[PDB]
Amino acid sequence: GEIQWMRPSKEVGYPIINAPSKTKLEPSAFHYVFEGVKEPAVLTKNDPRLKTDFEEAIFSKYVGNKITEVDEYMKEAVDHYAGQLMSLDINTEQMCLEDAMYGTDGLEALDLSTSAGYPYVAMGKKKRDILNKQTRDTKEMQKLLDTYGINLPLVTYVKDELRSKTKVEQGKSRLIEASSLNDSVAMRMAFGNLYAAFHKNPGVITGSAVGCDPDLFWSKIPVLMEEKLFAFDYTGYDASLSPAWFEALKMVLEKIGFGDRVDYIDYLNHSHHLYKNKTYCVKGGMPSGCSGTSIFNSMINNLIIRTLLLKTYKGIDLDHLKMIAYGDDVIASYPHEVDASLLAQSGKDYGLTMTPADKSATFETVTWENVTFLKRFFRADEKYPFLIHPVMPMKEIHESIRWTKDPRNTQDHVRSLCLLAWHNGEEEYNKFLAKIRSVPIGRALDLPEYSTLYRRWLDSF
RNA sequence: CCAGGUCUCUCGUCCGG
RNA sequence: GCCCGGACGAGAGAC
Ligand SMILES: [Mg+2]
Ligand SMILES: [Mg+2]
Ligand SMILES: [Zn+2]
Repeated sequence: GEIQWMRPSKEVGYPIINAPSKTKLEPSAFHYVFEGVKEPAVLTKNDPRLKTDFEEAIFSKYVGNKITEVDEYMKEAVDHYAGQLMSLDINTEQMCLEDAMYGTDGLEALDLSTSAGYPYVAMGKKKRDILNKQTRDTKEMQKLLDTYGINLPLVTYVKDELRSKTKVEQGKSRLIEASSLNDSVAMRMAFGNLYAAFHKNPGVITGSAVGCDPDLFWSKIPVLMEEKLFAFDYTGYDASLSPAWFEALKMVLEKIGFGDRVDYIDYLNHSHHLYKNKTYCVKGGMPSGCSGTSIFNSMINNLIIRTLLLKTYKGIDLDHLKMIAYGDDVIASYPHEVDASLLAQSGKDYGLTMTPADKSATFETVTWENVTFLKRFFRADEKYPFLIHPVMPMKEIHESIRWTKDPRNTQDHVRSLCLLAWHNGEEEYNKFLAKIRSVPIGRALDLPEYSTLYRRWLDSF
């Protein structure tokens, strides 16, 4: 994905849009109790901890476009993935304006607590003003759509989130693209019934984990995979995608019944953004923040992966591929072992930078013991070996607990980390409750007992 | 006084059948 | 006791 230009937006009659200049993350009651190497992310160029040109670091990810042409391997990939989806019987009609705004089975309402994007952002206009959950009124949304139409530009923001040291020093903050409310509504009428089907069908048919619950889904996964695993992450996913893959997606969409709205994918593939004072244009790259981000990412991942198998392993039977993706994050399997270092190598050709799922340096043989998906390991219970624990490392839970965006949230936050930690077992969960209680405010919280969590888990089956 | 997207899951608070 | 739904908030995870 590549940047086509940049100019003060004044010079094209777009407003200047300046976001906050401070992190909302303050150190936690438990800041010294537990340890961590993570600090809040760079939000502005004038950030002391910076050891590089910020704005060159944030846009650094647009590494350009390798391919533009759907080659023969991508086509068979497209052919195979789409045939898979065909079995889901995905209703291919537009979704009515009411359900696109307000939600329906498989599709949540629009988040009323996030902004309406351009132009509303610059008019001091909010989704709340426009949307009414109680009435489900589409009248005013229709007016605005009539008035401002679609394909509006996306307002760029740096995510306020925790970040490692190298990433605070190399100014590697993550960038989100504020989709316009008009385009979310438009995107969801076109595609609501597709999003819905994906949400309802986590697993190896969709090749997507969107809609899953790790506490319950970890027990499904090993039974769904083939005998040997391989797994991946990608460096800069959204921004590493060339238009070739977007065409491939368009072709998939056409094949399953969405031919008429495949043009929405071009607005994704060639997009315009507003960032502080500038205004820029990108070709290729996923505008992370647009409706469908997760679905389209995960769908493309399924294409990418089929492609490389076809190109690296002649006579590979894709009907024995079993893979689950969450955006770039993927765990995959095949009846016989495959070499992720080779697949990755071929990957390099289509513009992809592929890694082990943990962003380790070198690929290892992937086993039910080392594999990770969404950061969690897999660990059979000791009493019931068919039930599998999603095991998130305490290291991650330690990082989280050390900060707060608001201290009035400590009960919920810390309680929520308990529902992740106890999968590390009683001995480690109980040591956790120790440290939390090693200070006054901890002893204020209502934390659940290992046995309560264990009984809920088992009962939940 | 507020600025920061698209989502999934879970927890919590409150209100319903 | 067991469901089912609603509104708000929070954490985690993907981008
Ligand atoms: Mg990535
Ligand atoms: Mg990932
Ligand atoms: Zn242009």
